[PDB]
Order: sequence, then C-alpha cells, then structure tokens
Amino acid sequence: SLNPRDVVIVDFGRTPMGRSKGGMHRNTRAEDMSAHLISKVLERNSKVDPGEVEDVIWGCVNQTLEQGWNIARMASLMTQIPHTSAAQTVSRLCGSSMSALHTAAQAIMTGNGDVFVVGGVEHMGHVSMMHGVDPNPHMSLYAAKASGMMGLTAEMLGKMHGISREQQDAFAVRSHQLAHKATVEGKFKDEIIPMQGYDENGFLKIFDYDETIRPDTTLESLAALKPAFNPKGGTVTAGTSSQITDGASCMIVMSAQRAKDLGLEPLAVIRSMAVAGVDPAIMGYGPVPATQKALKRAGLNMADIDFIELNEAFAAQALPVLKDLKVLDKMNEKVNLHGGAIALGHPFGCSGARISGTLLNVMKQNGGTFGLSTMCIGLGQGIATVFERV
Amino acid sequence: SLNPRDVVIVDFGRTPMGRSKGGMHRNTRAEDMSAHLISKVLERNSKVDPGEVEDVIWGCVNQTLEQGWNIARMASLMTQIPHTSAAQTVSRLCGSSMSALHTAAQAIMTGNGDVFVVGGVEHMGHVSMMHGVDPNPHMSLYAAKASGMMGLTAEMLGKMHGISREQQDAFAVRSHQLAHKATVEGKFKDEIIPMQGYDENGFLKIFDYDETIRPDTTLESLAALKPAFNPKGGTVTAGTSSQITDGASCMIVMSAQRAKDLGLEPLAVIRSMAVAGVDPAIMGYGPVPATQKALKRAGLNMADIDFIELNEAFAAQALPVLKDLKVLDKMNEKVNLHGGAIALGHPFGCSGARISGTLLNVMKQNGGTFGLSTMCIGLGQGIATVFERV
Amino acid sequence: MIYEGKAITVTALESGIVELKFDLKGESVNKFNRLTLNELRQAVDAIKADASVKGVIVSSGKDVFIVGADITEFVENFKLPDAELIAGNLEANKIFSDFEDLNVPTVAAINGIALGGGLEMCLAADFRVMADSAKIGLPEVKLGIYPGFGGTVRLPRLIGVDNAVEWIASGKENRAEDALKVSAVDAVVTADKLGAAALDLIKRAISGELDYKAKRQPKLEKLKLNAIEQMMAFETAKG
Ligand SMILES: CC(=O)SCCNC(=O)CCNC(=O)[C@H](O)C(C)(C)COP(=O)(O)OP(=O)(O)OC[C@H]1O[C@@H](n2cnc3c(N)ncnc32)[C@H](O)[C@@H]1OP(=O)(O)O
Ligand SMILES: CC(=O)SCCNC(=O)CCNC(=O)[C@H](O)C(C)(C)COP(=O)(O)OP(=O)(O)OC[C@H]1O[C@@H](n2cnc3c(N)ncnc32)[C@H](O)[C@@H]1OP(=O)(O)O
Repeated sequence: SLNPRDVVIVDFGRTPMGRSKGGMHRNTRAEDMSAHLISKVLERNSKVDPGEVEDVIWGCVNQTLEQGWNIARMASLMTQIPHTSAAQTVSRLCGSSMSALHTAAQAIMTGNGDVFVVGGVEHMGHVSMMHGVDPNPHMSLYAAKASGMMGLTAEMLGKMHGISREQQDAFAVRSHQLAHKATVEGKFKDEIIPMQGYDENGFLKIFDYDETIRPDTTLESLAALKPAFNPKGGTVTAGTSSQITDGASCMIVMSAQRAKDLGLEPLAVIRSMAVAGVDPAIMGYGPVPATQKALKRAGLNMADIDFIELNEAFAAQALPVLKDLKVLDKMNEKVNLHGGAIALGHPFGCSGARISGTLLNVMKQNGGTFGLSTMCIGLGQGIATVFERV
Repeated sequence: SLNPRDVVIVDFGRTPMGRSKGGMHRNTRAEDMSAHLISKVLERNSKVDPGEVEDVIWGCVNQTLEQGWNIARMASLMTQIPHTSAAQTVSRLCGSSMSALHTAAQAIMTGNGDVFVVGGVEHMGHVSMMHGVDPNPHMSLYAAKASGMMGLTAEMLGKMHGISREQQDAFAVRSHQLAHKATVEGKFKDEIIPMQGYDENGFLKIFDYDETIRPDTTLESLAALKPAFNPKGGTVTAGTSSQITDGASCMIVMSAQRAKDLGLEPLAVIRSMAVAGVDPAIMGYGPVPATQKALKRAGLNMADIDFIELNEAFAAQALPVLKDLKVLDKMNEKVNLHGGAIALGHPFGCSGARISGTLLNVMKQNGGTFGLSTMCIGLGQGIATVFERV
Repeated sequence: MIYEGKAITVTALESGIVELKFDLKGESVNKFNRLTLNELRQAVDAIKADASVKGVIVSSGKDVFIVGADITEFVENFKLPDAELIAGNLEANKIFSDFEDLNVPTVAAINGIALGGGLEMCLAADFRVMADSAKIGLPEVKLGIYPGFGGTVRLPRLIGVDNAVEWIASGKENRAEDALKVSAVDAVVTADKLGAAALDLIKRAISGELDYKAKRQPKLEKLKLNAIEQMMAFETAKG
C-alpha cells in the first residue's frame, strides 16, 4: 500500500547526450534545451495538467549567461506550463538535479504542492566549467586550493584505496561497453526524447542516441593515454574520467494521492532522501556517507537494494565507493548495467536526476524493487536516494 | 502547543548594508561575507552544535566568479561548520534566500534533518546584475523581452492601478524615514552583526549601521529626480526603486523537538509556505498570489496577521500589492515599520530571509503574533511565508 | 626620548601610543644588518619595560621600508658552522617574537618597499597598513634559501598555506591590490594618508573595536587545515 503523502514519479525523460566540442548541441541554448525537453515529457503524459504544476525545480551549476537569471523559469515560460507556476534553480554542483528532486518530493510530503516538474541541464559547450571562475585566496586558510580541482581529488583516493591504472581503464571500457550495448539493444528508448541537432557539415537532423559513447574503447586504447592531471605518477586520464557533455533531464513528480485520482501508473516511489559531506580533498568518497544516511532513513540495508546507479565521476573514485559499500563483487550484477557517466557524459546540472531516472528503468527492465541513486559532489559532498518499485 | 514536526527559527542575523559603489564592502568577497556572518550568528547561539548542521542552504542569484560554484559550500568551509555537513545554493532571483528557508523547513518536517542554517548573499558591487547576461531571442516568441527589465514591469503596474509620482515618492520618503528612525532608536541592534569594512579614505573600521539609508530624503528631493526607465511618461525613478547593495543574511533553523532538547527559546514558528506565478510583464503583482496561497495553507485571513513585511522593490509595485491586499489603509500600522528595501537596499540573494528575519523582530518588538513575509520576483513570480510568535 | 639608535628611533606619541621608526642615518635604505638587529633588540626591551606604552606603530624614514640585509654579510654568514648559524637565527627570531608577544596592539605602516626581512618584520606585528604605491615580498628563493626570520612561519598561518607557498616559492614582489586580497595587509591607503591610517587603527585596537589578541593568535597556533586537506595542500604544491 501507499500513503497519500508518499512521493510518486510519473515519467522520466532525458535529451540525447552530445560532445560539447562541435557536437549535436553546438547551436542549442541550455534554456531551449530544457524547455523543449520539459514540453515533450509533458506530452507523453497528457493526463497531468500543466496548470497544476505548482513549481518547476531545475538543476544548474554555472548559472551565468545562458544559464543565469533563474534558468528554471526562463525555460518554463517557453512550455505549456502557465505563468501561474513557480520555478527555482537549485545548485549543489554535480548533485544539483538530484537535490531538485528532493526539494519537490519534500514539498509534496508537507502539503505544499501536489504536482511538480523536476530536472536539470548543463550545456558545458557554451557555459564551460572554467568560465568566470574567481578563486578565493582565503579558502587556502581553511582548506587546500588543490582540493578544488576534481581531477586531483580523484588521484588522492586512487592512492588511498590502491586503485591501479589497469583497474581504472578496466572500469572505463565497462562503461562504454555496457552503454553501447544497452543503446543498441534498445534500453534507453523509453527515456531518450528525440531532439533536433546538427552534424559535422551543419545539417539539421534528429538525434536519438548518445554521441559520447565510444564503442571502440579498449584496455589497450586507454593504456596509450597519458595522465591528465599529475604528470609523474598519475593514474587518472581523460579516458577514465567523465566527459564534458551538453544535455538535460526531466522528471514529472507528484503525490501518490493525486496519482490515484488521475489514474496514472507510477514508475517508482521515493522512500529515503539523504545528503552528506566529506573532506574536499577526497570528495569522491561522498557516496558512502550519503548512502548510509539514506538506507537508515529507509530502514534498509545495502543488501535490500536490487539495483544501484553510481554516477561515474572518475574511475579512481567510483571503485573506492563500491568497495566500501561491500558491493564491488556485485558490480556486473547491480551497478551501472546500462552504462555510466564515463560514456554518457556528466552535465553538472543534469546528472542529478539523469542517473536517478535511468535507475528506475534498470529496475523496471529487470523486475527490481529497491534502487540506489548516489553521486559524489565537488568540495566534499554526497547525495543519495532510494526508490521502490510498487 | 507545538508538535515536534513544526519548524523553529532560533536566531536571525544580517550584515550591515552598504552601497555597492565605493561602499563599506568594496573590498569584501561575497564568500567571506557569508562565512563571516554564519560564523558569528553561530557564536551567539553556543548551544547549537555546528556539527549537527545537516545542511546549509544559501541564497544567491548571479552565481559566477565569487558567487559561482555553489557558494553555499564555499562559505560553509570557512566556518565552524564541519566538512561533514552539506550545502546547496538555491536561486529564485529576489526570493532566493526565502526559498532556502522553505527547503530547510520542509526538510525538517519530513525527517530529513534536524538542524539547518539558511540565508543568502548578493554582492552586486563585484558581481553586478548586468554582468554576463546573454538574452535568449526565442524568449520573445512566448513573452515580451521588455518584461525582463524590472524597471519597466514597475511602470506597467504603476499605470494599471494608477500610482502617481506624488505617491511613489511619498512611499520612498516613508522607507528612508522609518528606516533611519528604527536605526537611531536601536531596533536593528539584535539583528545587525558588527562587520569590518572600509571608508572613503580606505581606513579599516567596523560598521554596525546601514549606509544605504539617506535620512535627508524628502518629497522635494525625490521630485527633482527624472524617470530612470521611461523618458516621456515615466514615474519610477532611482529614488522610488530599491538600492544596489552588498550584504548577506543568516538564520538558524531547526525542529521544535530539538528546540525542547537544547532548551533554547524560539523566535518564531513557520506555519505556512507558498510560491506562485504571475505574468512577467507585471511581476510586481507576485506577492498577492503568494500571500493568498499562504494564508489558506495556514487556515487564516489577512486580518489575522499582526505585522507585514513587503520587500519594497519599486514604489510602483508595493502600493498596488498593499492595495489589493486590503491593508493599504493599515500601512503605517503593520507594514515595513522599521524601513524598506528602498532604504535598506535589495541584494538579489539576501533579501529573501532578510525581510523575513526583520519581520520576526518587528513582531517580538510589538507583541505581534502572525507575520507576513512576501516579495515579488522577476519574470513573474511571488513567494510568501507566515510566522507565528509562540 | 624612549630610545634612539643609528638605524632605529622610538618616539612617543599621543594616547600613550609610541612610534618605532626604521631610519638608518647615513645610508640610503634600511636593512637588517648586525646593528639594526641589536638596536631593535634594545628597542623591544625598552617598550617591554615602559608601562606608559599603549600601542606601537612601526614606520620608515627612508623611501623604501626595509629591504634584505647586505648581500656581502650573507656570504660571510653562510661560511660559519651550522651550529653557529642556527644560533644566529634562533636569537634573531626571538627579537621579532618578543615584539609579537608584546602585550599591546602593534601595527606596521608599510610606506615603501618591504622585502625579505622587511616583510617578516611586519608579519610579526598584529595589523598592517600599506601604501598603494608600495610592494612587499619574500625573494629569499632567489638566493637558494627561504625566509629565515619567521617568514615560513607567520605567512602560511596568516594568508593560507597555498598562497604562502606561492609567495615563497616564487619570491615575486606583490602590488598593493594583491597584497590586500591575500590579507597579507589589512588596508591600503594613499601615501599621504598612510600616517593617520596607522594612528586611527591603533586607537580602534586599544578600545577593543579590533580584537588584536584574536588577530595575532593564528600565527601562534597550528594551521587550520585538515590532516587530509594538508596531505593535498602540500603534496600537490611539491609536485
Ligand atoms: C564529482 C563529480 O561527480 S565529477 C567531476 C567533474 N570532472 C570532469 O568532468 C573531468 C574533467 N576533465 C576535463 O576537464 C578534461 O577531460 C581534461 C582537462 C582532463 C582533459 O582535457 P584536454 O586537455 O582537452 O585533453 P582531451 O580531453 O582532449 O583528451 C582526450 C583524448 O583521449 C582520447 N580518448 C578518449 N577516450 C578514449 C578511449 N576510450 N580510447 C582511446 N582514446 C580515447 C581522445 O581521442 C583524445 O585524443 P585527441 O586529443 O588526440 O583527439
Ligand atoms: C522584483 C524585486 O523584488 S526587485 C527589482 C530590482 N530592482 C532594480 O533593478 C532597480 C535597482 N536600481 C538600479 O539598478 C539603479 O539605481 C538604476 C538602474 C535604477 C539607475 O542607475 P544609474 O543610471 O546608475 O543612476 P543612479 O542609480 O546612479 O542614480 C542617479 C541619481 O539619483 C540619485 N538618487 C538615487 N536614489 C535617490 C534617493 N532615494 N534620494 C535622492 N537621490 C537619489 C543619485 O544620488 C544620483 O545622483 P547623482 O547623479 O548626482 O550622483
């Protein structure tokens, strides 16, 4: 049974990923990319009324230029969502989108809204991550400036838990492999929303796949790569790290009570939400603290969750997490079965709900029940969520 | 009585406002300004342990440079708040900080945390509002580009409800007057946190007052001013509009049950939270839709609220709201008695909880019970909150 | 007066505040030679006894503030046995440390160039006011060495590990603007107004407006950084 106050996820949608460098989104604004996605996901669910949408909580990080001035509203205005609805842009770096899901879910449980539209976007191609960055000198008085560089925070964990190059590249090939496999075997069809884009020559066509996925990825092809952050002694390379990708992700969320009224079959039900912090120098260890506080608030154990979706930031950060989660030996059985961020890219603002949505599909596609959506966050942070299939 | 699930506001704090142009904060980073405030507010409440702080939800709008990359965490790291705590930066333009309060409050009601530290900051001096703004052409296909200019959206309402110049300037003097009065008579003493700054010559000294307040403001001095947005036919000037000010605002919030455990006397208790949307062209009419949805969610009427705090965006937007709220003839009795945004400035990211915090003091200072903190938001939005003194 | 040497003069002022000016008569600039080190020693022991003192303002009579000691004496000093050398600095740092532990607010008025030991002198004080037309730095590495007068001790704890590592490993000069941003200086003002800038600051420290005891503490205790944060803070710096 489901209490009227519980949270329900109606549908999930995500734009086809694409290389930020001369990719399919080279000429698409992050605003239009979001508004377009939101509008499309609302069409597949003609039962829910755009007017009932209390608030649109979008996820974004580098909020400036295209992504500035509350992009959550700048996008909701170019959709069927009335001007009567609200819109806020939540930012928590990588876990931005996921935090948005929580803000809405919690907004529902407290009787402050019945229907919400959550998601996130991040067009790194236009609004690059290195644009407009003014380091704070005083930050060095309380922490290490180096802790700011995500690449180095991955190196430290790769040395603390002993993760070799032969292991990191092995996890990378797995991501590309499984990602391509799921793609070809049609598994992303229910979530990928056909979107117009441009190819090399500049021709207009619709993409429904993921450019970021490189099938020709092998242990040998990655071994030929050189350390991208630490010259002498580095283990993490551009091949083991996630990719700079333009893309969004939407998700219709509402109360269970309203679900029993609109007669629409759910996709999952949120059970526990959690966020935690760790040392900035080793932010890659954020998932574990978040997962624990999540399972506890759900009265469960790591053994109760059938499928797990861990955002693949770096190969030197994912493995350590899965190892201390006592599920490493269960990787190929319940962890990123359709692919990871290493092959699907990591849009700072979209990744949040992106992996959470994909998780729901992995469960529905394999008769799973409990799912785990966790990810590490820059400057020492972590966030997790547990969805139940019922 | 108070149920353990209700929300409690322990203490409120705010930095001394200051002109963005060659002001007291000309040499203070928005990051350090926040971290310094948060740290100080936690000292006055030595009973609450910084470690128990589940999450720090800060408010910010133009998140770039200094205010970019999740400033909420970038500030929480330079305080007594452990790395174990989380931090997110919520953006909803003007109502950013206020939305932060809701996210935390709702996070408490749902058992997703016991102690939170909310607030917001906006150093318009360094990160000006016109910095890095890339207008979206497609927006004109669904709305009016002019609606983006906050000044013009004020003109429209000034014509729709018939607000003359002689009225707008009258409301402006009132703000400066009451603000200066409350200041001199020591009414902001409990909220203003002494902060180091610099004067004209460049000397280092501590400010405890508000520079933005110009006591020499009269109906004559304002009448000598010329329209700032619409030349022939304009009514709104820089004198009737809010000020470009650097400043932050902090607020310690936790559950009621935890309050009965730490034995600390509350300041107010959140009863209802609400957000709504209006037409971008007339975003100044956002407060009314928000207040209504708030009072109803609290089972109250506009007559039950003893004191009201309406962020004075423009004189041409505040009056219309108070008129349609049926409390215009009750202004001098329960509306911005200590001053408004026209004399205290309007930091896009701080104004949210700033006016709400001031509201709590106005209630405690005059034996009030129910308070109303509402404000209009750009691109057609509104947000309100109702606090109870008990 | 309270004290008077050939390179240092300690003149009394209003409200008990006393000024300690570095003016090496005869020469063009100021530097920590054998004489200055001894005179500063006596100056400190003098202020350490005078009970009418309510504050100390360190100024400069020459154009530049204080530059490195004579390169000639460096070589002469780098020939002595390690044991005798360390004793020379062990007793040297004691002088500055004494001016640091002085139970009274101290501020340095950097009117001009303050290099090597000059900056280290200011680092010993509590507050620091600098002229917009001045420059400060630690060009010790330009000789194959690093700050020997508490430089590698007070700077890292005052402006942060990272920023300190940079200021030291490069030995570059720093403009007024940058000096303030890293908090190596507390305030920048025009040359002419630099005078009252120090006086006004002192009074705002004596009264209690500016807790000087709390501002001096940081460089008398362990770094604020985490153990984990340190591992990265240094290793990355080294690499
Ligand atoms: C905390 C969290 O959740 S996530 C933190 C966020 N971090 C990230 O997203 C990672 C950051 N990474 C980056 O910014 C960039 O990738 C950098 C800076 C590390 C490297 O960028 P660059 O200096 O431009 O090098 P670049 O990325 O172009 O290198 C890629 C090269 O590897 C090759 N390559 C990549 N994958 C493969 C593969 N599977 N097989 C073979 N070759 C490969 C490419 O062909 C390319 O070679 P080319 O340049 O000759 O064409
Ligand atoms: C939706 C919400 O909640 S908030 C909406 C956001 N608000 C806004 O965007 C409006 C904020 N205001 C501003 O950004 C600026 O003041 C503007 C754009 C209106 C005008 O900027 P500028 O072109 O620089 O003119 P400026 O602000 O310097 O003022 C011009 C003159 O008016 C004078 N003036 C301004 N306010 C007052 C006042 N209250 N009393 C007397 N004189 C005043 C100034 O002293 C100045 O005089 P000077 O020329 O002799 O120096």
